[PDB]
Amino acid sequence: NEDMPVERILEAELAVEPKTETYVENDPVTNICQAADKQLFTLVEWAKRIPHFSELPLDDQVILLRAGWNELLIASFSHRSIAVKDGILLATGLHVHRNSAHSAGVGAIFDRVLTELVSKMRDMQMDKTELGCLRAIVLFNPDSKGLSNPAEVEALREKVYASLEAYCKHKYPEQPGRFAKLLLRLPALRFIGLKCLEHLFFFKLIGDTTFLMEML
Amino acid sequence: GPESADLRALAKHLYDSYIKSFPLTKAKARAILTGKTTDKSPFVIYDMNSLMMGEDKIITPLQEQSKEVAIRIFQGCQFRSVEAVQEITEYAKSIPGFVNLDLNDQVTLLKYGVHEIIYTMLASLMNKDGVLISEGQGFMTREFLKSLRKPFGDFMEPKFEFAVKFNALELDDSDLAIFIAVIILSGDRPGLLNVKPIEDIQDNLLQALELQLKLNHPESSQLFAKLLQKMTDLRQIVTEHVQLLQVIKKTETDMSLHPLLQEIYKDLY
Amino acid sequence: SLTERHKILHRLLQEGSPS
Amino acid sequence: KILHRLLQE
Ligand SMILES: CN(CCOc1ccc(C[C@@H]2SC(=O)NC2=O)cc1)c1ccccn1
Ligand SMILES: CC1=C(/C=C/C(C)=C\C=C\C(C)=C\C(=O)O)C(C)(C)CCC1
Repeated sequence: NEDMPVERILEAELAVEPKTETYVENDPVTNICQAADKQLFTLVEWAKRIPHFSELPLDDQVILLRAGWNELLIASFSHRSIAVKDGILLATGLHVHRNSAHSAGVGAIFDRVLTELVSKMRDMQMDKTELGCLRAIVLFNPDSKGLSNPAEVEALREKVYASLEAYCKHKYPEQPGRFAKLLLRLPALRFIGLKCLEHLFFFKLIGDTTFLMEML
Repeated sequence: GPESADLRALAKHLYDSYIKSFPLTKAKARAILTGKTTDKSPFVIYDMNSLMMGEDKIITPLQEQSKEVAIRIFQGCQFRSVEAVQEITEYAKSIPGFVNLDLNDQVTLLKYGVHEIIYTMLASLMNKDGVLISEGQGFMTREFLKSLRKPFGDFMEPKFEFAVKFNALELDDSDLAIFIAVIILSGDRPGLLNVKPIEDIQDNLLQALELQLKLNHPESSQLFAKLLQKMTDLRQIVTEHVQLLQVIKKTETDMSLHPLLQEIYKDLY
Repeated sequence: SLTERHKILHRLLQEGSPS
Repeated sequence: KILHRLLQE
């Protein structure tokens, strides 16, 4: 019961990515990495606008974003790519098609993004409010090491659960399984997130690459 | 609603089939772990000396000799898994709709589901000090497991850490029965051919689980969501274990995997 | 194919566990 | 580093 309003979360989401990125008339990894760095800056902006995030100890705010940026960004670009054919759409306006993802040695994880995230979000018509709540759930992860008050982070996570649940009930009353189907997108996001972090550890390691560097 | 009585009948069917397939329930394990039973025999293994005293007290029984301790233990866990896969297969086949799925899809669901279920049920057998083994006939300490030589001394630690947090949900066997069914009917497994009938079955199970939790844990708020969030941790436990195995195979002489596990793990993540 | 790469699971699923 | 600064702003 909206100690965590879904209207605000939707606001925080709508605060990124406009029409002007038509285009500006390949190396997918550098393109993806460049989109990542860009979106890392807007991620702090997103987080500030998620209810009660700012009200948390600052060091905590730092670790939550340190722990979840990875999944938080993958969640966003995946949902943005719902209408695209065999690819993703970056926040810089570029497409990455799968063949260049294979060409760059990252085909396997890339195809997982397409099947376990994008295609699933498309088939259920996940909405932006839903996407924002899931990201907030990923944000408020109380097992992250270094947290001063994990039970406060757990409390916030649980408020997203109740509020997202209420939202799905009101908006989609003919789909009583909707709230569970949303939460069940998270295991694939975690797996993908982990594999992606290893690939970046690798690209950092060989010098294939600023805010992003800090995050790694 | 009028869906409620069939959702309770489904819960009950699953519980009954759980009791049929899994010899050591959580209810029985807790009685043992807290000392309640009277047929309370567990041989405790906490060092090399007690391991020697208790090893023969611990299924498919023979003696392939000369392996070091860490390897015999790591491999005992493997043979327990072999048994678990068989119990879980039986249980899966009792879930209404499962045996009517394409047989390729049945394979895929088991392939990607068994370890998540194994680690779930392993929690039922754990407390913060150790784990029950050989159906309650022994108990092996967490410190003992952690004392094994690299890389075998850390393979259990993520499983104890999961169990500590999982067990705080205080689920019972009736709850677990439905949750396990939910994990098997996962429509996100790679290579599924027919996703829709799987997700339809899973939706019904998920409705059954929510109702179970609401009735059985009426004071535990958002229990359903917190449980479903554990599927994310379970997925990570499994993918991290797979990776550890990949090191091990590239660096440990020739521990061979049991053929059932060879088939499960081949092309898994 | 898949079931061919999973002979044992395939048998368990269709026939059950032998004694 | 950046993250810290960006938060306090
Ligand atoms: C510590 N215990 C209890 C069981 O503990 C287990 C831990 C891990 C697994 C998963 C196995 S191990 C592997 O690599 N693959 C697998 O499927 C399964 C069981 C035992 C049990 C028997 C002998 C020695 N100790
Ligand atoms: C694509 C892709 C990957 C992406 C990694 C990460 C960490 C972030 C992407 C953020 C975007 C794409 C933001 C946006 O578009 O707004 C990795 C390197 C794992 C492997 C190659 C495929």
